[PDB]
Amino acid sequence: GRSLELGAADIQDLESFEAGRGALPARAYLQSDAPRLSLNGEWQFRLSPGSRVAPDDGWQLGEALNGFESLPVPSSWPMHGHGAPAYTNVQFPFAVEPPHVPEANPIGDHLVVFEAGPEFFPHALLRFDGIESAGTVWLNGVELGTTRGSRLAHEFDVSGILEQGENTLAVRVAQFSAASYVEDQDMWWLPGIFRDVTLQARPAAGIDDVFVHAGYDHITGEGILKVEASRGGQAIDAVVRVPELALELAAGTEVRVPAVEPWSAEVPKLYEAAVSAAGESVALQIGFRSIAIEDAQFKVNGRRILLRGVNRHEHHPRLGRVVPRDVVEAELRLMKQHNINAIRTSHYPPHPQFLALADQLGFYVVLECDLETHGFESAGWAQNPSDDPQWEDALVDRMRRTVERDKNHASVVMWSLGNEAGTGRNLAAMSRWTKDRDPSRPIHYEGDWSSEHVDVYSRMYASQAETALIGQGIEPALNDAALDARRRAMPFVLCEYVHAMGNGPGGMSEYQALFEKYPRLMGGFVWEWLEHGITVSTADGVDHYGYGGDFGEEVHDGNFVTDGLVDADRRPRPGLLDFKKVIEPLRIDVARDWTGFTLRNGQDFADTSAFSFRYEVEADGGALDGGTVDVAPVAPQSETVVELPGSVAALAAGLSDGRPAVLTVRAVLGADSAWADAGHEVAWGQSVREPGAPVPPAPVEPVQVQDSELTLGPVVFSRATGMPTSIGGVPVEKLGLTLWWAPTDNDLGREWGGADERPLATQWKDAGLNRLHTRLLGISANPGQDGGETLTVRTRVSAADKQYGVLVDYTWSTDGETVGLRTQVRRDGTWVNRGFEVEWARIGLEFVLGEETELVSWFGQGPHQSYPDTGQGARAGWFSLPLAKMDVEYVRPQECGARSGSRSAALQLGGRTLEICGDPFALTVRPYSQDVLDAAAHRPDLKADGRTYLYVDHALRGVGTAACGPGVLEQYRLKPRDADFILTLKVRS
Amino acid sequence: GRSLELGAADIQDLESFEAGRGALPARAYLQSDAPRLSLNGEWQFRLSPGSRVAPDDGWQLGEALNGFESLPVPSSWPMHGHGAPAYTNVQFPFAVEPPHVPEANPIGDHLVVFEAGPEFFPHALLRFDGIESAGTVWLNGVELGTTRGSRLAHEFDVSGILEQGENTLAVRVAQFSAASYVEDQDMWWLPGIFRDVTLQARPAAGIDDVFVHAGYDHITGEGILKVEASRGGQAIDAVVRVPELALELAAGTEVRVPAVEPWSAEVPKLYEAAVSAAGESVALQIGFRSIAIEDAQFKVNGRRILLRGVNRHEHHPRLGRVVPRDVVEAELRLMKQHNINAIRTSHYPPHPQFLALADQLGFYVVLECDLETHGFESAGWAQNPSDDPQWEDALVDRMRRTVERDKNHASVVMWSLGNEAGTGRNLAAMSRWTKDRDPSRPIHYEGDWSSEHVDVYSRMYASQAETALIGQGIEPALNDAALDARRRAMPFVLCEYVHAMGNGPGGMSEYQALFEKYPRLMGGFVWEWLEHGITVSTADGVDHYGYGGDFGEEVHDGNFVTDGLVDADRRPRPGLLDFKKVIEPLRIDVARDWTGFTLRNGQDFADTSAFSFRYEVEADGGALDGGTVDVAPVAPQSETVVELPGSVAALAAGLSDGRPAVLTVRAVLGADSAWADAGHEVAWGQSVREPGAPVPPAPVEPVQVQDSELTLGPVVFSRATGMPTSIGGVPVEKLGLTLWWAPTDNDLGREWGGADERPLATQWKDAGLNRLHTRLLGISANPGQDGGETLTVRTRVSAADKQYGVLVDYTWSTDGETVGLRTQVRRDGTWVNRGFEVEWARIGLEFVLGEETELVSWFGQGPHQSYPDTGQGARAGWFSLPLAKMDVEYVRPQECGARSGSRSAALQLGGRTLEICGDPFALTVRPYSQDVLDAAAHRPDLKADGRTYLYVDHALRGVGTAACGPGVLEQYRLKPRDADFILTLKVRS
Ligand code: NA
Ligand code: NA
Repeated sequence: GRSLELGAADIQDLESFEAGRGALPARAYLQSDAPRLSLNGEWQFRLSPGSRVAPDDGWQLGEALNGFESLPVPSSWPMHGHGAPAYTNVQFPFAVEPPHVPEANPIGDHLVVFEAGPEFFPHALLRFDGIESAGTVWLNGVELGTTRGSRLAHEFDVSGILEQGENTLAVRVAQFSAASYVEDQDMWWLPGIFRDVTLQARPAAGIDDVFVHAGYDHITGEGILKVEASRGGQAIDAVVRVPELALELAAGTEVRVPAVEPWSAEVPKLYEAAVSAAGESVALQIGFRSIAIEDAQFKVNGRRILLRGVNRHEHHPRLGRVVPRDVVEAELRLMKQHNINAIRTSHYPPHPQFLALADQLGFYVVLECDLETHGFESAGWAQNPSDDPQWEDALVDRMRRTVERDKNHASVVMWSLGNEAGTGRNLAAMSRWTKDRDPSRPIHYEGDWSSEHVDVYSRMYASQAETALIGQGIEPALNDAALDARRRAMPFVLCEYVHAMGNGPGGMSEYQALFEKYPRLMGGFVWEWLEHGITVSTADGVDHYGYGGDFGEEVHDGNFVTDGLVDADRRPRPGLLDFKKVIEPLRIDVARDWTGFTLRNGQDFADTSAFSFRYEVEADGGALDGGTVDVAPVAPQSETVVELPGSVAALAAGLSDGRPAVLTVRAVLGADSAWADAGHEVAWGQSVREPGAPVPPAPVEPVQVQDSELTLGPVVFSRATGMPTSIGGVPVEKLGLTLWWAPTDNDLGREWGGADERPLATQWKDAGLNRLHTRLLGISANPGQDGGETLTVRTRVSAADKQYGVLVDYTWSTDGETVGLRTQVRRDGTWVNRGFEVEWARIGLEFVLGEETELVSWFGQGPHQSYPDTGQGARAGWFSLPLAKMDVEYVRPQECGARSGSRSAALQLGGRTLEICGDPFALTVRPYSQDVLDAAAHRPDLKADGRTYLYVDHALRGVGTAACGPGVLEQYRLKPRDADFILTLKVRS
Repeated sequence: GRSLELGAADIQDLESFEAGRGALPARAYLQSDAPRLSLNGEWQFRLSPGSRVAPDDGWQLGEALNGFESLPVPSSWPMHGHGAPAYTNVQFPFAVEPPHVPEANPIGDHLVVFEAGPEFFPHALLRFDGIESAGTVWLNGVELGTTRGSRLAHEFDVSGILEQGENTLAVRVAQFSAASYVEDQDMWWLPGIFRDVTLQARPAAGIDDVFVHAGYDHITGEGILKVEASRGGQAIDAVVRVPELALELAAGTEVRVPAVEPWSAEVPKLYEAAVSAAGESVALQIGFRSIAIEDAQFKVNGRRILLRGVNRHEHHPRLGRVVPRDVVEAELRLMKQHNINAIRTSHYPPHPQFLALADQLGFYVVLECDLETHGFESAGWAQNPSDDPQWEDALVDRMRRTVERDKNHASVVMWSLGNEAGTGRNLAAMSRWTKDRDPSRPIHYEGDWSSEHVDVYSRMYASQAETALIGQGIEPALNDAALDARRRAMPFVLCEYVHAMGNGPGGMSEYQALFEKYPRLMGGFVWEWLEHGITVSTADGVDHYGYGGDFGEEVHDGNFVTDGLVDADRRPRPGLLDFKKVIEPLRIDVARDWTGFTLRNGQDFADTSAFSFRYEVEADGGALDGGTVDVAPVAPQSETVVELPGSVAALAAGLSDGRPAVLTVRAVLGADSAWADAGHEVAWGQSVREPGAPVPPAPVEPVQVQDSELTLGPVVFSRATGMPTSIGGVPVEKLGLTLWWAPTDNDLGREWGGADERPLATQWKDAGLNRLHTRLLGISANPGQDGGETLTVRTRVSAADKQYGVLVDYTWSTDGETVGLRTQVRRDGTWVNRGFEVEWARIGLEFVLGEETELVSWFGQGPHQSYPDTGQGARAGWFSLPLAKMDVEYVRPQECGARSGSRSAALQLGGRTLEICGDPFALTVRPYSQDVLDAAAHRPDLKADGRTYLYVDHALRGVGTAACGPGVLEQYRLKPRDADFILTLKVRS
């Protein structure tokens, strides 16, 4: 019979396995003197919900448009109220039946009218730098062709179609296409024409493509230069000029430059160059560097490098995949300001303007092809496009466009085939194509662990233990002896590690110590630089970030997209502050006697001449001595002992016992760089003279007994509970043991291995740790000193339905001024629940005070938070912050803000100050309870309740990285145990 | 030092392991002519949150009461706004550290002033029939003693304390005590004085206790009678008179009554009797019956009985544990009206007034002691009071009070030691005590499967398969050969089975067929008679039932307390309607040729003389023939073939082919009984002449094609989707395949055994079955007949992220009057998800119509819902219900309301009727979507949205009983498969 369905042709094109049609050959993105017109601006836009109903109403001509409205281009259209962003991690948001598309498939019709002056004749092209995911392009109603590879560029010849004067450009964009099955990156799905649209004249006798080859001979110091130039695919006559090197050579000929200063991320030397034909001139920045693998090490200019990396997606919280150039420049400077020297373009080529900035600012870049088929994994990889010969041409096209665009950039030191795309014949074909086209850059691909088609062995989230075995070259053999031998000779990179989601990441120091120890380890790229929060505004006026499921998604992955070192506005998370310190390129170990410091230069190429070395001694009152010490430049990978001025050690010699003082030595930029100002701190080291343990008060005040209350100096207790009700007039609503905290993103992750794979959060809920109850066993007053008394309150803490508990005894003493509180914790019964041992989050006290706190001051580590396996960036000192600044604005609220290693704290509660001292404790202060924090899914759910929740922890567990990869390392776990700890409390007006 | 804690003495008493102090010896509850004053009424009540702050302000004297307000007694105080009800199933709501109590422990001080006239002197007592959980009792300020065993009675001698005229009775009640650790029944925690408080005079020369022994010799027909009577524990001179039997005998002497009519649940013959001393007369109802175990069968009066049982808790949705007498009488009549002959008093003795009613109405009662320590099980039973010698006296006291109170009742045929209290020495001591005190009733206790200390082997929720092996006596041996031999010689009872929570229970017929087949099987007691809903009223005016967690509980078990055959107001759930039919005591199998019926009398004692046998033939128009047929009485366990009048078979002979007609034969009560009126239906059977398969319309209308719509007779289709948009003017908003339903309580239960223990609900969510998407493959018009056409719409249904799907083809045809719809379903790919095969809930269609439905009519099974493993009570006929009456008011909304076995349906949508016909289908109609139904936690969450959701299922899965015990039996499971089915649709005005 007769077919009656609508849209069949549009759908058949969307279901194509081929690369797009009609485009010019892939080439470099080049700075040319050829005339150009950017078509970016306000376009006209109409959205249809699917191909079947998308109108065929001749809209391409731009006459009498029915249902179009203004939209900026470039754009990701769901950022501008057209549908909604949708987030999945692995799962596809559509039925998995390639190459077919869902019926619900946003179709966005875009139209711009522009003027073409005489300079665009007779030859010109239209360039599109990215369209997600399938574009069909018409110019004055004439089909140019189609685009596939959402993050890749396409150019269309418009000679003889483009007209003098007015022209109408129309682009139909489908969100979903067969291409969406190979674009399954863990990020928002965001259709749109989201990168530049450019008219470019193509003058006769021009230059279409250029391939710079600029090697460095590290023995002789020569540059090895050849600049290819072609037109229409053929090598052409052109002149290359490099004025700084006193060179003029023909394009196409290799020459030896007697002396070049080589390019590295540390020293990003670039020589300005031009390659000219009669009709066109191309401007280039040439960095001379050669990359080799030698002795299972990845070497640049003859040296093994350490990659201090991050994975950079392109995201903006208001504009989606469109990242303004000011934001790109600012975030790169921010990375350099945090000691980052390497970037993986996870998992697609970046905006083409990225590459010049990386060459300039200095980063080793793993430039990754736009390919990911991760959602095929849950079906055993059945139908995976990576191994389906019908997709070979589409996947080789993606690799070809990736490589041709960026091949001239010194910053690019590896090509990556894609990410989490399984193994298969089309990956092998992409690698073959790349090795043949550009043998000058090693190939990377983590998805095939046998490493058959790559030149480095790459893994994601391998544990510190497996990374140590790999660094020693003693990881288990592959089955194939030939592949085993090849992989053993490769250097090893963590392309994603220390997942930075929420409170964390824990365990960074342990990987970094291995990276320093084993030359085969190249380093690692943190996952990930940024959180992909999307700003959501509420009717009152407050912004917060939204995450997966905040936009009506049927299927999504919640806050797994907010897993970065910075928020979407590039504000640092504590993890970035810690990472900067972990990867610092100099090591400064300050002598205990303050006579000097050991300085290790951990850079690969630069000496220490860029740095000014500063010292300062700080005490209670402020700075006591400081200055700058002159250091003869130290070679990369060498170290020296720098003497400090004698006045410094004399100051340390003369300090009274138990007066606290901190000597800090810092390496700062001696002069402005391209990425920071003079004075910018790169590295530091300290030596601390610790305050003496507080003297517990003499127990000279006796206990005053009333019918319902007991008084001991400035403490009033409920006689019914044994718990304080005020301390020097500050109301105490509650005091009790804590063992739990509001789970972090990591604690919500599965604990892989062994019989128990409940996330720690679930282990804790099952155990009742979040719902502890206290039974009073007794209250005794005992003899102290000179008629004074101590008061001991004996309690047992447990939870409904559990037989295990802890005995907690509080002993209060006071001389009328300060209050001594000794806490003793003893395990009672076996802490096992559901067949598994229970772990604690902490051993601590929670004081709920009945007044708000405005300010929190402390001597300890800071200014930012620190847990046992984090806080590397938190240094010793005296800190003071408004209460709200103690918090951490994670998108999903969770345990955060603890300051470990506190020696003393002071809370300002209006006119009164509550001072806490003792052996080291962790300090946290909040205006809402742990139950409020745990329940909150977004920051607007946190409401101050007029109280202060003060946490003083004798022990804390680490935070690890269990949301993705290793949980808390063995040394930072917290098994139930007996504990004893003393505090002093003093309320001052 | 000096102790300073408060409340230590009250707490030490609450933590006592002893039974209460000061009470008179346990005895029978007896109807005496001794004067009595009920103190029930408005008392004065003050609540303190714990012992430490409960005032010692001399309130016992009732003078100048500070902070008391009026409260009815008996009461469960949290039903009257004093704190809140709290529900846990197994878990204790307090830390498990017996005998200690939590600090938060509601203390309720109760006070009543009353007058004692001269008739209460010189001797009297105060009787308390239940206090939860610990009472301390003062009279005029003088301590009487304490109560333990919340559901047991205590009496205190008040001689010389009670005063002529005004007296003040004070009772301090603690919710929690050491006793709460042995009162862990799955029900609400509800402190209070929740049973009668009675002053009773004790005249000199009276009767304190009586023990009736009334056996029956089934061979001779003699009664064996001995009535013991004692005072102060000593046997006394008393006269027993039984006027109906022409007897006067001395108390204490056993006599042989030559002829007695024996008591059974079927024939509850009771002889009025009195036992008299000079000072007191006690009124008794004597049922003669003897109980024995013989040949591994439980026999009463020489016959094996079948128990058709339920577990009865005491609950009222507004008064808590106080069940008004009118409610008790009405619910027992309701049980008898549903063929129930047996009751287990789960898990404590009932109100003492229960027992006379069970004797009278006729039920075999398992009278269970107030003991349950289930929350010790999760710690391996460590510290279980059942095996701790410190608790022996408290537990033997509980068994002694249980047995002494009820020992005179013929209805009591087993004593049960308690429930889910593990194994141990104190259970053995309770059993020893009981066997010695009353060897006339077998002992029951399920918790020790070795059955060492009991006389019947009892299990809860054993599968139909294990029950079959037990019925054949071939279950696996115990390790001990001596215990094995004893247990093999016991008859077997399911003390809980076919858990009745939500939609269900499924699988009842299969247990009942075993009960009939194997004499060793005693029958079973459904869990449970009632839902324990608590009425919650909202500010507008609407009531709904609340469940666990609706009352602010920190820990609770949600809707596991709403798991009954009736709701808390005793309104039947569909499961009761089904159970009545499953346990019907007569079997009526109607001959296919309508000449007669086979009648089996499945009663144990009664013949069929109580019943009138009625027949009726019903067709389309109504009744065609009917009457009453005389049946000579059939003996218990015999059967006969009853001929129907010849006019009936002649009517069947003459019916036109495929005209539907139903012959129903019913056994109804011929006369009013104590529990129902004449005409009450006890049993039925049918024979159906099935309507002929509908003639599909001739496909004579062609397809009309427009740009955006196709028309085929009265059907309009979207041309873009292929789906109908109206049928004869009724708007169709949506039509598509269904495979899922909103999970029942059972589907939320774990699927025990094998590698997969996800509840089915979780299996379905994981599989994406609740979020199906449909892709259109094509639409063709094909040649029908005489220029008409059929329209085939080909689609594929699957879910985001899944590779499996089903191909669904719709073929529409019409002659302009009726519409033929053929649906073809074919599996595409392997339906496995997370390593396990996916199961479907159904194979069906959902029509979302854009108008409301007022009425639903059908020919099929009803009136109530039916699924493949339920609906036994739904008979063949013609039904018609207002839309809201199609629904089932489960407390947690869930899949329900499907009418399986429908042959035709008619929906009234204002002025139009939509008629559906075909091969048998299940029919459901709702005013809200499945997503709304699934999300709803309570009935007020269901909101009509102005649409009709119509479900027509070609297949359904069973509902089973997986919330507790067996899931869906193999024969009712639904594995993905190909299907084909035809419907006809007709819209009439
Ligand atoms: Na992520
Ligand atoms: Na229950």
